[PDB]
Amino acid sequence: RQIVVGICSMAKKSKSKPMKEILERISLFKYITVVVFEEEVILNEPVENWPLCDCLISFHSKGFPLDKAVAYAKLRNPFVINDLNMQYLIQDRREVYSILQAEGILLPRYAILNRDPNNPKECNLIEGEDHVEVNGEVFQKPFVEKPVSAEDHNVYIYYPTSAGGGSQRLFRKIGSRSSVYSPESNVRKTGSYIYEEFMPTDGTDVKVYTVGPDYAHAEARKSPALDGKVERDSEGKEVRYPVILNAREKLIAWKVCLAFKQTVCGFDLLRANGQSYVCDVNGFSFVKNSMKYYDDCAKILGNIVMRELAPQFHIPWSI
Ligand SMILES: Nc1ncnc2c1ncn2[C@@H]1O[C@H](COP(=O)(O)OP(=O)(O)O)[C@@H](O)[C@H]1O
Ligand SMILES: [Mg+2]
Ligand SMILES: [Mg+2]
Ligand SMILES: [Mg+2]
Repeated sequence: RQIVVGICSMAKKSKSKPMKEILERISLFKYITVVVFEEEVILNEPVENWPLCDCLISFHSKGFPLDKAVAYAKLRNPFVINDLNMQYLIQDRREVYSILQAEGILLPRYAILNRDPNNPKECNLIEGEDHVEVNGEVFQKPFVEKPVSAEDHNVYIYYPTSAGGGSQRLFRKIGSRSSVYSPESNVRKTGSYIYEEFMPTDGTDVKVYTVGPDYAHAEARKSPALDGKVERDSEGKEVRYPVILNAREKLIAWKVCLAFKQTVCGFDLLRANGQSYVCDVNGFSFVKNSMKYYDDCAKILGNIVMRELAPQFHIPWSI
């Protein structure tokens, strides 16, 4: 009899190349069978009809019924790789930053502007031509403005008058672009936002991908905070740069993975001013186009499953 690992996510994710690469490798474990829950079943069937599993790998993305995944986990009590309730919090940048602070993790100085959509002028914002004051806290330009929804990627950077003013509007990468300059110098006046200090990097962001708290792959890409043209190679793949995490950063990854209870977890680091600042925690995310990562990730995940469950299945497993 096999230990069943259930994969529960939207089809765009469950059928993605990186997912398939990892699942084929997990299936190589003699005592593990992988079951990928059909999207039609996730959306349309009650949880009582979902397939059984002993270990559940499940994560929210656009369109995913997290309430149902939570109810399923409560019903069946599988070993859960990425905690489901924490995925409600990962959707809200305010909650993410609160957790990071509680863990003593360095992050940009920030302030939350909560705006009542019925009374949008009543919020705690004062605006000058070269700064904002949010709950009384001053942010001189350049500063960053992020929608409180972590699913909203319309992050704006505001340039100081000394640099010509205006703003950089970032967005989910569309073909050749990740951002565009706007002459608009004043901040958005509807919605709630986090305002934060701009951290000067060498022009790259470091992307970190954990598989448990003791494995983290990192790589760098050109910051969209720059001009916004995406760098691509011959095959049309976005250019990435090699990164090795230092001791401080390996600890950050350990903390993020455990604090958010996401075994598989992606987050962003800004290397600025001799330190490394977390600016974004995304939860479930795989590295793409690395055979070594696919090998390592599947081995780690299978080993986690076996360590946890081999005893109750009476399967021999050493340490
Ligand atoms: N405080 C900051 N200082 C400098 N750059 C930042 C800062 N915050 C975010 N950025 C830039 O904006 C990009 C997008 O912001 P991020 O918080 O990662 O939002 P998203 O969830 O949309 O990926 C980051 O990858 C980084 O290039
Ligand atoms: Mg197998
Ligand atoms: Mg990000
Ligand atoms: Mg994000």
